[PDB]
Amino acid sequence: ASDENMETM
Amino acid sequence: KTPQIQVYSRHPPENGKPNILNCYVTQFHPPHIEIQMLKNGKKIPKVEMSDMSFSKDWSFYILAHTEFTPTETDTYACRVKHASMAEPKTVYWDRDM
Amino acid sequence: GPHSMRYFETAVSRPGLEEPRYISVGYVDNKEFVRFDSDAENPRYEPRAPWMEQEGPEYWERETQKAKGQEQWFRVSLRNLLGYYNQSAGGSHTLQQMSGCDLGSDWRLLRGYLQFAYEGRDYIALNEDLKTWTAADMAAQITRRKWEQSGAAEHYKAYLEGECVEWLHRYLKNGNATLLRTDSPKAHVTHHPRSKGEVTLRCWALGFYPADITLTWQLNGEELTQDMELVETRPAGDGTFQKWASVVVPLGKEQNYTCRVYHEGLPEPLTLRWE
Repeated sequence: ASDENMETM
Repeated sequence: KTPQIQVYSRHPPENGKPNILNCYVTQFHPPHIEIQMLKNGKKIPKVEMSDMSFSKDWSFYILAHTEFTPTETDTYACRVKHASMAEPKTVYWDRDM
Repeated sequence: GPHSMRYFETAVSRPGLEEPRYISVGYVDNKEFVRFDSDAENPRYEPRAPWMEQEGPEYWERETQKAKGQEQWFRVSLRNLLGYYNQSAGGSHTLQQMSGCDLGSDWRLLRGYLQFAYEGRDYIALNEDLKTWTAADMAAQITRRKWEQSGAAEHYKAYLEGECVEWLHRYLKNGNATLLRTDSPKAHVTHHPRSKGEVTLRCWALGFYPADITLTWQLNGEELTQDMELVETRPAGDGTFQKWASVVVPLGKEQNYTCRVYHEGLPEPLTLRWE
C-alpha cells in the first residue's frame, strides 16, 4: 500500500 | 540513455516445434520507444508488449514477444526506433545465442 | 531471506495537455504485485499477482484515491522543475520516484528508501538516516531547502518505518507460497565449431527464479575470469529467467573445461561438461 508525497517539488 | 536489445526464443529452438520469440529492450530513457518484430524483413502483426517498467538505475525496459514456429529459412529480427539513436537498431535472431 | 516492498512511480509530461501520464507499479520481493496507469480505459490500481485477488474492492478504492493525489503531486512537481531548469513544455519531461523498505530474514526493518530522478538522472534522495536530504545539483537545492523548512522527511520516516513495514508483513503472509518459491536452472553445454582450430563452448541455464545466478567456466579446477563471454540475465516470459556463458577453447580439449552453476533454488551447485 503506497503513500502520498507531502510537499511538492 | 541508449537501448540494449536481446532477440531470443523462450524455449530451446526446434525447427517446426511452436515457440515464442522474445525481444528484450533495456537501458533506455525516455520511455517513448518503438519496437517492431520482423519475419523475413516483414513486420509481424499480433506482437504482445509488456507494461512500461523501470530499473534501479532509472532506465526503462519492455519485453515484446510473438508466437512463432522456428524453421531453417525463416529469419527473425527486431527493429527498435529510439530518440537516443540516429538510425533504428536491428538485431537478428541467432538460435545458437 | 531479505524482503522488500517498493513503489516505482513515473510521471511523463505530454506537450499541449495539463495532465501528465502517471504510472505507479508496486513490487513485493522484486515481483510486480499492483499497478496503476492513467492511460487505461477506466484507470485504477489493478492486481498483478494472483494472491492480490484476496483483497476487498474497498482496498482498491483507498489506493486509487492515493494515485489521484499523486497525479497532482507530479503535475505540480513537473511544472516547477521546468522552471528550475529553464525548460519548455513543448517537449515531454520525466519525474520518477522509488520508495519502500527492506526487511531481514526475521521480518524486521533494515532500511527505508525514497529517491527521486528528473530526466532519468538523480535529483533528490533521502539519506539512510531518514532525517537528511542529498541534492544532486544546484536546482535540487530549491527542493532540499524547501523540504527542510516544511519538515517533509518526518512525514516519510513515519510511513517507511511504520505502515510500509505493516503492509509487507500482510503481503508476505497472503502470498508466501508464491513468494518463497524458487525455480531451479536447467543447464546444458552447446558445441560451436569454428576457424583456426578453435571452438565455442556455451553453457546455458534456463527457466530459473529468482534472477540471480552465477555461471563460471573452469580449466581443471582453475577459473577462467578472463575472455569468458556472458549475456545479461534475460526473461523467458513465463516468469523465469535465462543466461548463458561461453569460452573459446581449442578442439579435443573439451573435457578439460568444466561448467558450474550456482543458484538459491538448487539441491547443490550444478557441475557439467559437453555430453
